[PDB]
Amino acid sequence: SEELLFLDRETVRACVAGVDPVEVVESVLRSHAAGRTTLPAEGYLPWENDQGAYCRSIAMLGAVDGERGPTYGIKLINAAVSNPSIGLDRAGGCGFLFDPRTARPVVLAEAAYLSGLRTAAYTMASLRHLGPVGFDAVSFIGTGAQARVHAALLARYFPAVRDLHVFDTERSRAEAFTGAGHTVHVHDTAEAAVRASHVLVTLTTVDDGYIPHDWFRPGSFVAHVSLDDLLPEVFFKSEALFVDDLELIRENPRRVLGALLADGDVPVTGSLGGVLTGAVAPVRPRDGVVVSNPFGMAVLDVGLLAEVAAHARSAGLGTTLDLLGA
Amino acid sequence: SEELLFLDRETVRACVAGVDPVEVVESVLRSHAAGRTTLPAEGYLPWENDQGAYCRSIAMLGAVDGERGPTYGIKLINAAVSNPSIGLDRAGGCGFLFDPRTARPVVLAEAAYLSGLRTAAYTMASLRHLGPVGFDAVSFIGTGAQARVHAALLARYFPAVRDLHVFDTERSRAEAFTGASGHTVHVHDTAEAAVRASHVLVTLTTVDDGYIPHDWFRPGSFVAHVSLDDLLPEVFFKSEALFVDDLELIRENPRRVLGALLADGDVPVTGSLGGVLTGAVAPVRPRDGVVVSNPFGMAVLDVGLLAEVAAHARSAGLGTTLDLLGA
Repeated sequence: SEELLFLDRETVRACVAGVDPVEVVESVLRSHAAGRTTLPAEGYLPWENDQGAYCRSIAMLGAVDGERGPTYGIKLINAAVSNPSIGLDRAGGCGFLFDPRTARPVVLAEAAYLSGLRTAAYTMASLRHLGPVGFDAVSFIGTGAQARVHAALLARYFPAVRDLHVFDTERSRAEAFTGAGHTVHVHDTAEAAVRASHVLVTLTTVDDGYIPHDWFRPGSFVAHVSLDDLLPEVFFKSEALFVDDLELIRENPRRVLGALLADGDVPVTGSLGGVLTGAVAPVRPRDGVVVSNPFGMAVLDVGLLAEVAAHARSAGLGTTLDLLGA
Repeated sequence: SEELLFLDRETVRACVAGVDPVEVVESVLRSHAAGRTTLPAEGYLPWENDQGAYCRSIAMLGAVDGERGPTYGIKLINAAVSNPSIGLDRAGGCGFLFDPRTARPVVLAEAAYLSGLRTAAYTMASLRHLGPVGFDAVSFIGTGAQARVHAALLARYFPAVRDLHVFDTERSRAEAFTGASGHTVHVHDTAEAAVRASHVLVTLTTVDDGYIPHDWFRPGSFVAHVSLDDLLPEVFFKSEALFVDDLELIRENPRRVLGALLADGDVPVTGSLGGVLTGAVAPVRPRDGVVVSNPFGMAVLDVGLLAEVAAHARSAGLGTTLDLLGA
């Protein structure tokens, strides 16, 4: 026989709600730091649709020799630039886990929501160890799907946050944003959103940098999720600068931190993994700005999918697909 | 709304009943030869399981622009060497087609049967153009799922074939192998014996090390090197002709012997089966020596076949609609 445990978005939502995603992200980061993770070259299929718009499929294999047992799986994210144009999210797709023994794909989950959750879980982990102790306000630039799952995880992990300061270049999308015990303040400008708190999360899809060092309050933190918002001086003037994987950042020099690494020495303090294993000391904001610049790692999604599946099995959630059907 | 056409194996078997898999493969090879495909590098995740068996996942993407317009998809095929020893098929997994405009996955299929079918269909294409004319015997080394589907396609495309000369390291498996109704199976006790018994060989093993020398082949012999590691180097160098699917796929995967020899220097590659079909290179049937066919296995064939399967499923109103969002 041949069976798949199948998890739609709402079921993955329900399973993430029932497990501790930040603890899962910290455990895989600890596994990664000890070289007990694998991220092989991704599958990349680019094409142009009949709209003259860029489309791609990215097939990201990953393995974790982690703090439970070996986990093996794949994240498949497909995107078209012209999707927002016709009322769809840019990205969609699927994730699998593989049986360690037989290699069979035994778990199929909708993956786009889980991808946004992975990033927000990494943000919360970063803030736990590297943010101010007791911040009560968060600022967001870009108020899409990624802002909502960040707002959801703030209510779980940082309930002292009662106030969200938001800017989006698309004003209507900022006005519709409600967050998750959060009061949403909509700002005319990006600068005013940044100045209104000690904690920034950039969630934009821009190519052109625009955030100077001078917008940050002393004792500030930025989770640079969108990777191209901060101007070069922010990295050079940072009180501290933490990454997820410096080799992934170095390999992607179109992004500002990768570009700066190509040009010479940059004051990188270390990785969040190094902080978790005790191999680098944490640095919290005091005088300047602490920068977290995570590139994102598909091993975190495989880790999260394995915790999500185990909760689905023990909660009786999802549906079994017969792959054969005799 | 994230709908997804789901095709279980039986639904795939049903939809395939009415397709000519050789014709689909030939079409996609002609498309590939004219640069009207995209064949990215394969995703590869190897590991060892509890019982020290080599496991792998392979994620292979492809696009084909032809027959029914631009097609985009992926084959995820996973294998453990352990699986036979606990009564499981070696290989299992799934295929997706992507919507050409949104890139969203819109078809999910069981893929292990379709994968064997694609392989068999390529072999039949290769034999039609590069084999002896009116061979009536084929030899198989390895009598698994692949041998069964190869025998099914021999019966449809080469009905003059009445003798299958088979070896398997597990003789129980060879004893069990019947082929199709119009086949007589002769079990041999060594690979050599099965090779010497005909002029057409298909290697379907999971070996990592070469063991088949040039001296085993009769003059005017053919070999579909499907398992890709059975033939020793001297077979490649002494070959009357050597045909590939895609030289750059082979060159980029030197964990298989032909891949290794091309990094070592000059190997006498005649051309591609695509080149034969388009006229870019002359077919060479066996006369004096052994003709070798060494296809690595291109995802564009799988995307090609799955697109035809989906088209048939749609028409007959088959398969199941999956909600990837839910309530």
